Amino acid sequence: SMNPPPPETSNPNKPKRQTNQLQYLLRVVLKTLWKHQFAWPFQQPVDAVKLNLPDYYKIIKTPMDMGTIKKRLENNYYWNAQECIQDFNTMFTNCYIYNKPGDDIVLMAEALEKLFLQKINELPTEE
Ligand SMILES: Cn1cc(-c2cc(S(C)(=O)=O)ccc2OCC2CC2)c2ccccc2c1=O
Repeated sequence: SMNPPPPETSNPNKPKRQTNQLQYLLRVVLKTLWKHQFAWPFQQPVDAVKLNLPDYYKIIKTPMDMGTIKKRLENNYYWNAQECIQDFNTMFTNCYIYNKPGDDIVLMAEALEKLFLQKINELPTEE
């Protein structure tokens, strides 16, 4: 029923980099998905109390959302692009796991994931 603490966005002992691929993930990938008309359900951690989803965190044990990804990118939380790409994929997969096929939220995730895949296909080579 209750909400868990959110995923971490700050860890001073975690080594960090600012690479051109990570810059692309913020400037192109995150920005493109964030401005999309279907972004709103994914811009913050799922609030299972407000949405009356008492079983959400019984089912979803690796929660992820673009609000967290945005903070991670802006705070240079990552070492490499694969870490961030994994966070996006976790977000999409959680939606498909928890929800039923054809639900509005699933159609929304699918539209964002299509754009995500298009942008990742053009991920620049590491400088
Ligand atoms: C990822 N995700 C996100 C939402 C969700 C979360 C929030 S909020 C600010 O409270 O966090 C607000 C709206 C939301 O959905 C709206 C779309 C369905 C029209 C959601 C809601 C019900 C069931 C599953 C999910 C889910 O799987």
